[PDB]
Amino acid sequence: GAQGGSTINYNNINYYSHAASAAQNKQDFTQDPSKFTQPIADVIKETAVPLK
Amino acid sequence: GAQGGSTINYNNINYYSHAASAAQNKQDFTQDPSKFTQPIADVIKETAVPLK
Amino acid sequence: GAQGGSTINYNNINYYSHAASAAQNKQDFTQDPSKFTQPIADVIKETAVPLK
Amino acid sequence: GKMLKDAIDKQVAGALVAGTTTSTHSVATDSTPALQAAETGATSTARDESMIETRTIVPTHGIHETSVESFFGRSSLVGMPLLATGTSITHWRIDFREFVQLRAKMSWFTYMRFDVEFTIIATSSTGQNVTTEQHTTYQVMYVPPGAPVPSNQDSFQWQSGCNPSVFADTDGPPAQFSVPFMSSANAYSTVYDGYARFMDTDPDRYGILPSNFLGFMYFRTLEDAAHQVRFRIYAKIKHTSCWIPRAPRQAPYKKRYNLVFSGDSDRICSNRASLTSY
Amino acid sequence: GKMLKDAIDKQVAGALVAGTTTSTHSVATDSTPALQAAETGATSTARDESMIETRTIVPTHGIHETSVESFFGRSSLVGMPLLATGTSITHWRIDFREFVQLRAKMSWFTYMRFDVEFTIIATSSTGQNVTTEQHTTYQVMYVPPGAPVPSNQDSFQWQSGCNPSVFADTDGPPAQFSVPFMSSANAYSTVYDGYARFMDTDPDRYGILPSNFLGFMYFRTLEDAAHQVRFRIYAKIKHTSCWIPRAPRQAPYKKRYNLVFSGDSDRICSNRASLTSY
Amino acid sequence: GLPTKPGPGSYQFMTTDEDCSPCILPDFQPTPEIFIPGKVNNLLEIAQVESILEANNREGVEGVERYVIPVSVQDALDAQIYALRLELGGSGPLSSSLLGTLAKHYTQWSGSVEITCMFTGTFMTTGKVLLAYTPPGGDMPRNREEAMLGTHVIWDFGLQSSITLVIPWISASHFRGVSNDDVLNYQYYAAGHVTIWYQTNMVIPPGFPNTAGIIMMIAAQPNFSFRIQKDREDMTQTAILQ
Amino acid sequence: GLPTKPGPGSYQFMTTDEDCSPCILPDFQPTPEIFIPGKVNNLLEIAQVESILEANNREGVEGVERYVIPVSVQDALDAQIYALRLELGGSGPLSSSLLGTLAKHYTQWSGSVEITCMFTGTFMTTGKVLLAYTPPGGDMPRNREEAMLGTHVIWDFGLQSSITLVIPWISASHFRGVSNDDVLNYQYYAAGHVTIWYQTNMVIPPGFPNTAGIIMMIAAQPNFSFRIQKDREDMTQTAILQ
Amino acid sequence: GLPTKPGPGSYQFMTTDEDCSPCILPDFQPTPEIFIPGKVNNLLEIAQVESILEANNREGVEGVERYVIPVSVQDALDAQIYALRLELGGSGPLSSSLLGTLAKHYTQWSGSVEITCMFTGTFMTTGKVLLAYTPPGGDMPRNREEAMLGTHVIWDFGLQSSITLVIPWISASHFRGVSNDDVLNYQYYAAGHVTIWYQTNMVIPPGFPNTAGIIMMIAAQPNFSFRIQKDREDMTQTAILQ
Amino acid sequence: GLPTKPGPGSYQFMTTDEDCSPCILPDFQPTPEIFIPGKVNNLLEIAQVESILEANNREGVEGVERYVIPVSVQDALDAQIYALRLELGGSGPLSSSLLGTLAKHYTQWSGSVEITCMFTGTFMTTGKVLLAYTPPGGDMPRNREEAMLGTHVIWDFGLQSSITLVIPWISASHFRGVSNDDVLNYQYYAAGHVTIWYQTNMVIPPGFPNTAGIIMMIAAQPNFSFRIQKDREDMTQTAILQ
Amino acid sequence: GLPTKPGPGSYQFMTTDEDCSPCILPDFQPTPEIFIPGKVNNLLEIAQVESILEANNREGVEGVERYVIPVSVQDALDAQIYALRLELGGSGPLSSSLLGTLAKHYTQWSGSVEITCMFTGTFMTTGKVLLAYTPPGGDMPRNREEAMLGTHVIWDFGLQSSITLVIPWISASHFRGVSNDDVLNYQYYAAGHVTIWYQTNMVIPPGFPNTAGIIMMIAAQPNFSFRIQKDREDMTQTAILQ
Ligand SMILES: CCCCCCCCCCCCCC(=O)O
Ligand SMILES: CCCCCCCCCCCCCC(=O)O
Ligand SMILES: CCCCCCCCCCCCCC(=O)O
Ligand SMILES: CCCCCCCCCCCCCC(=O)O
Ligand SMILES: CCCCCCCCCCCCCC(=O)O
Repeated sequence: GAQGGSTINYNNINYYSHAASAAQNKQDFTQDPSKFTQPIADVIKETAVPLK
Repeated sequence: GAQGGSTINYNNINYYSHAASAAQNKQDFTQDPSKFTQPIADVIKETAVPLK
Repeated sequence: GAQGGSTINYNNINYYSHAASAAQNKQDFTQDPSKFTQPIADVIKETAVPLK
Repeated sequence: GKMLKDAIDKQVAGALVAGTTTSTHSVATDSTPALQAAETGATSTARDESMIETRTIVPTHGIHETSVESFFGRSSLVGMPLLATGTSITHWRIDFREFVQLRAKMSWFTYMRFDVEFTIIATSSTGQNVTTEQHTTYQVMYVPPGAPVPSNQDSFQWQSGCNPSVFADTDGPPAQFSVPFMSSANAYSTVYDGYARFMDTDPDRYGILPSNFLGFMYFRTLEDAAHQVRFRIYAKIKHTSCWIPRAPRQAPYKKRYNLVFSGDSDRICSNRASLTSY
Repeated sequence: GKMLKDAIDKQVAGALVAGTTTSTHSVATDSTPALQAAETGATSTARDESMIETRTIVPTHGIHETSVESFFGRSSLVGMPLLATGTSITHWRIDFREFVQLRAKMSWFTYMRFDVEFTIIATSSTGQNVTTEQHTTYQVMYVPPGAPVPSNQDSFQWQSGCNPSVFADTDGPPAQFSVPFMSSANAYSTVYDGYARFMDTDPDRYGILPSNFLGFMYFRTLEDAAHQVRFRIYAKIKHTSCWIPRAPRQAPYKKRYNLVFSGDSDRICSNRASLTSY
Repeated sequence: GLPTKPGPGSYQFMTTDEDCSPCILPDFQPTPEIFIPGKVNNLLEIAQVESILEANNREGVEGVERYVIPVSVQDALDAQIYALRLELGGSGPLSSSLLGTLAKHYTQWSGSVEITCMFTGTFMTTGKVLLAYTPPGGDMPRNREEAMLGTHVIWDFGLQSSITLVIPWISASHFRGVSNDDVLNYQYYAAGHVTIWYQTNMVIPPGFPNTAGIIMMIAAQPNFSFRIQKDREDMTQTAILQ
Repeated sequence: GLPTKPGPGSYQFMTTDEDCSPCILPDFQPTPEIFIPGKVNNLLEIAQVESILEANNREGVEGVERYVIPVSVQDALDAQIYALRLELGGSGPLSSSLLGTLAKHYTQWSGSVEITCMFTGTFMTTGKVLLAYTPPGGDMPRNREEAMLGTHVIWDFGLQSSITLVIPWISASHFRGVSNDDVLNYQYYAAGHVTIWYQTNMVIPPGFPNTAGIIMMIAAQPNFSFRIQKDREDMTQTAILQ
Repeated sequence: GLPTKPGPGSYQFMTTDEDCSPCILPDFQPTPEIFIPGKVNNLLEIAQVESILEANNREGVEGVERYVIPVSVQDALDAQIYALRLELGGSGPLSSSLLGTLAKHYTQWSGSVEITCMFTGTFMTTGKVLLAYTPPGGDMPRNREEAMLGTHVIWDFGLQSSITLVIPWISASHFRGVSNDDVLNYQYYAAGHVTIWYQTNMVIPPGFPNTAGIIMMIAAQPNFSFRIQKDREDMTQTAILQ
Repeated sequence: GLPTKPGPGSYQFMTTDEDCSPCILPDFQPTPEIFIPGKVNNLLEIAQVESILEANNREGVEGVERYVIPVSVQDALDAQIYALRLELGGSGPLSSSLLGTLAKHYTQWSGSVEITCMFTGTFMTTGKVLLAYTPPGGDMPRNREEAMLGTHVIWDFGLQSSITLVIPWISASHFRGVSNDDVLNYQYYAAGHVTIWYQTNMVIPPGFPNTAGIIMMIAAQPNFSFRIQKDREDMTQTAILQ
Repeated sequence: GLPTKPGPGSYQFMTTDEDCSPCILPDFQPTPEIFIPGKVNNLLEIAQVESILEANNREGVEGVERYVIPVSVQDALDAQIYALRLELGGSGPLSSSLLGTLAKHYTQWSGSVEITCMFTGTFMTTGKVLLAYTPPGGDMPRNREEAMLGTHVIWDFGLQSSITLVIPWISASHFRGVSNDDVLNYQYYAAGHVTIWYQTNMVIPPGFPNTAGIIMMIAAQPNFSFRIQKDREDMTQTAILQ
């Protein structure tokens, strides 16, 4: 991308018929860390005491 | 550029994803020689006497 | 031409400067068979007797 | 044209790391961010700004080198079959378990959906394994389960009317080809807590999920080889979906088709003589 | 399309040198452009037009061959590892300090931010170093600090699951690849007035900035070599930012990792017998 | 034909190439993607999950017990509980954690780290603990007076069982080297010290266990990242697996 | 496949190629660019900075003293102080300066040059000096009468310590050759002479130092440029550095 | 020439390539396409056509008789008529049918299958039959009491000569493996059992044939598909045909 | 450089390639095209021109006489004049005509053909002739009674000297094979028979020539075409021409 | 990578290629173009300039004298002055002129040529001359009676010193061959004859020089052109020049 900073901007051009032929995907996809870090029924806000 | 005189005019076409793959930059960038030649608090115009 | 029947449809793309470089011409050109089959001053229609 | 627009996907890596807000001192009984409870199973919620006085930091670092695509998106060795001159035929069973680096990288996840780019480098050598000259075509045939396997270099199975084949030269550029996600399942499985068969609980069929196994690559030279050929099979994983992260492999791998480990000395990190000095 | 417009950058070298205005004679006590004071540290401001009677000159000369990009933007040799036949393995430590021409060009600046294009030419020869025929694949593996190094030609480190590798043929076209600016710092440093470590002032760690060191390239042939291979490693510096110009190196270089010089005869230009004749 | 000039790098195979390549099965139609819980898009989602430090790495401790730092009733004031060099590389206790094992695959790191400690004594067991982070330049702090001069939290044992010491990113540069490669002087990237001290003492009712434990846990903060993939040191093989 | 015809120059490696090439680390995201003072975009910003001529290159003068041209009380009229062949190449005094060392990397040059001289005698020391530039065609001027016929400045020692002689670009052609390559007759590009003369004399009060110095300094004017990179002659090696 | 970089896979021949290639007769104009009845665009149109199972595969039965399952007057209640492992691969009776022979060319299958049975006894011959499909996990059902617990139809012999048992796609996964490859444990894909039982008995008038037949027929439902072409096992040659 | 993958067929030379190729004289400017009579754009303009059949191919007839079929006064009724297998290939009389020599360059043919006959007897010589075309399936017609059952014209000698028998395209397929290649059974393409009979007799005044001639001529109709170029059989050489 | 098929002519070097190719100095900025008088864009601007024929090519005449055809006082009527075969090739007098030396670099020519003659006798010397051009087919005209039948001018010596005979392009074809290549019968391109005759006589006053000269000059008309570059015959070398 002739460079913004940490932004790689790519035009993936597949020359073949099957999508599997395309090169690797460069998108950043959504991160939901809280399904692993906060996997609890009741949210615990940072400023509260956790138990009770 | 099929030639103006001393003007090289280039379309850098990068075929790869990362900007680092692109060929070398042909732009002329700004020259500020005076940060090295006139690095002094008080400007001294050419026609003046420097000291005092 | 991804096929109409007996129609070959071609885009001749010459990459070089001289027309002689181009590939062979695929046009069908006009046929005038009668300059060779009916090369006579007086037309003789099919249903007529030829002599007299 | 719009039709060519279909074959182009503009895709962007511009997700940044979290920044930092300036904070000041806090003297209160209201807000206690440092008090935690690891029993819940939740990770600590306390942040920098609530524990010390911070300055402001504008985020500048990307995260893309740890995206699952980037982490798996390079080629690794997965098979090294040797074609001898006696029969001029060899094969490789297709799975990513002979060589430990890719297998250990995959062990961070349970289920993985991907495509594959395969790359094959052929190298000829003498009996004493010194590089040698040999120009010959070779044939790699995909043999799926239930297709008859070639038994010789001249077997009529190499016709390849229905098995796909790639023909390339030993001293030419490397053969390369892509493969879609081929499992009968909706993902591959890195680990399997079950049996390969009903009505059977043999230990040799524990942990064997046959939907990961898509068959064999078979290799001959198109004439009888004068020198042995070594094929190196590289796989790059691409277009990757990953689910359910795991504790990664820590003990060395020992067997291709199960997780057996030594476990003689129960430790991973090195020892010291005292916990209060280095 | 606009998406393809993203992959094209129109960039122009049309900066000209300064011109000349005609001037006439000056007889005054007002304007004294020739009187200077070098004590201030400023360079003289006097110009042609104020010192003699000038004609007008339209500027026609470009400056682009001395742009920092053009000055660094060509390939130079930086590494020449020799792969012998006994182990068929070699490596090159990655820095631009073995060969003096590129190092001396870099010595005009303090901090330099750039990308690199690497180019590798492999050449096979006999023990008496005469060119010889040998067709074989070789592998160049980038081994970053902390990754285990290969110890043999057949070490399983050459799997390369996480280290990037390039495979090319000894008698094929040269391998070539680009590299972004990789320093943990915001520029590289050509010179370092400090120590590599806390709690240590060993002379061998003076002037050593380990953020310039990104590790090793390791080299094997994919089979055991029949003849020795010489790899020539070329680097072209591109997309270049430069800060803080220096007095350039004048004494010959003596060591790879420090600026030691002989300094026996303190002079650079040649001598003459008299200052008033040539 | 279109005139061309193949250049250098022709016919090479680079393992990090990003190129399209012909599909050997161009008519194949894969099974649909179904919903599965816990999809991961980025390995820094894993690095932000707490894991247990193999913190009791004393010679002779084996197995699960390497996960519990001893804490005892002291007979002297201001004693030291624990000492740990802040390092994502090497082979010390951080190296075997989730964050440490991810760092084994990478060359460089940046960002804040947090350490969560859980006390395991009886309900009736009390104590106060000082957890210190010392930025680099010198050695491990020798006494609690020296350690307190740094970043530190003071932990009171009570109903909320656990505490966090946030080790903030304090650094001359934007990134550090993961490894401690000696030939390359990567000790340049020394990242400081973590030490644990008795702030008061562990106090027990008569005849209770005079020894209890801390389970140390570590994870990355949301401002953390890794660069440059590299091979994992301790995942090796001497033969092809059969 | 698209029909092609690879032509001559296929698979060659030219060191000045301007081509894109695959990145071995296509997912890497570098550290930001920070502000640093003194960014240089073009090496002619350096060439316009004054540097000291190694002007006192007489056989036997070593070290810092090679930077001070002697100036003395004369006992005879119209004497010569200095003589210098105007040359960016070769090995004379201009060759080791900033402009001269840049010229070592280039084959051709154009533009005006200036020489700034600083007197270092005592406050009480007086003098007048003639600085001459003689365009090419003949030899070095033999006496002050001949030198004055050229471009010249006359310098009065006083409060303003320094003077500039601007050596203007006076030339049959738009460019000259940097080098004096004999086999190629690059003496064709002879660029003239610089000489320094006593215009009156150096005069001192009784018992003062009868010898003082000029520090000569040189730089390029804004109308100056270089062409054709070339290897530096005196930056060599007989072995790979270890 | 346009600068290029031929990469890996250059000059390879892949048998499944989808590339244009120069025509050796570029001026040829083929004969028109005429109408022909029965144009086929997809081989699953053939797989949906019923064909006869080689169902009477008992050792010693040859020829056309392998197509008729015996059905007799029973002297005992609830007897078994037929048993068949549901398999598109292998070499059992389904393997030689239209669907089975198509499955020989493919590696994987999905969808519902139907089995149509035609009774061939005299007009006066009566009977009721139970046709059962047992999903996998165990063995073939041992008695009619166990078989009836599965999917099943009950067939009354009468004017409408034929019955369909639809074997529905009942499966943990979207696809199964066609083959029963032992080394690869493709028995993982075991697809269940089909059994036939006397629901009442075959009953005849005095002196009629006490044995009649069922002709079994099989075809794919419209929800059926195949993946991954593969070589047919039993279509071989030891020499080039002359 | 643009990443590419040269595939199979790289560097081959096919004689029927349709590709542009660099001109060795790119600045040449040819002479203008002038008008010339008789420009031909398609060789089927030649095939529609009548030419003379080498019809009197009896052993012993040489030269110009091979172009005249004898016609005589008959002493018996319904006699045969001529017989000819309808064939564009082989070596019979049609093979040396304009249409036949063009057919030597092609593999397949379609369309109607016409045969024009010119009588050359004296003005006073009379006669009537039957010209028959028999579609394939059997042999040459044996008598005029059998030949008349086919397509046929009846020719009366008179002022208009000539007649046309149009042999219409009567064919199971859109095209036939030109050749009669035995190993390949191209007799499959047998195209029928042409025979000539006396419809009454040739009658002359006393003492006139009792023998006259027919000159047979053949050409293609406008519905005719050729496919697949092929080498001409009888245009050979054993050595390079000098 | 984009699938490609390199074809025939790959990697060849043709000396007349018109292809772009990488510049070994892509940052170089050349000196401006200045005005210079006499810019030439096309070598036919040179061919239209008159030059002197080496017309007096008689055996024994050397040097400058080969440029003056003798003209004398005649003692007989209608005598011949000169004869010349019209040829741009070969080695006769036209071959060394500007037009002839350009024709040495080309294979084919077309257009009109003019020959300008200048008389050099004394002011008092009179004469009339016939200049004839004979189109090809026969020999050189033998007498002035035969030569006058062609294109011709009649020249009167006087104040205007010079005359032009325009040799017009008279030709069966648009172009002729420059050379007279025997093996290839390029005498086919014979272009005719130029002859000069006394129309009256050269007459002088008593005791004047009885011999004077014609300087013949030749050039191309604006309708002239050349095709097909070819090597110059007489510009050879047996060794590399040192
Ligand atoms: C043969 C058709 C040419 C089309 C290829 C144009 C160049 C590829 C696009 C690359 C887009 C991302 C490059 C970048 O900006 O970093
Ligand atoms: C394969 C896509 C073709 C696109 C390349 C077109 C030619 C490259 C552009 C060069 C632009 C600068 C050239 C110049 O004017 O000097
Ligand atoms: C490198 C520029 C690509 C342009 C070539 C596009 C494909 C060639 C056009 C062929 C046109 C006739 C094909 C057909 O329809 O039968
Ligand atoms: C050769 C073309 C078809 C080959 C199919 C290869 C697909 C390989 C996917 C492997 C996924 C399972 C990995 C494992 O079991 O460890
Ligand atoms: C092989 C791929 C990764 C290799 C990284 C190479 C980057 C080299 C930059 C060198 C900058 C410092 C130069 C020096 O210390 O003298």
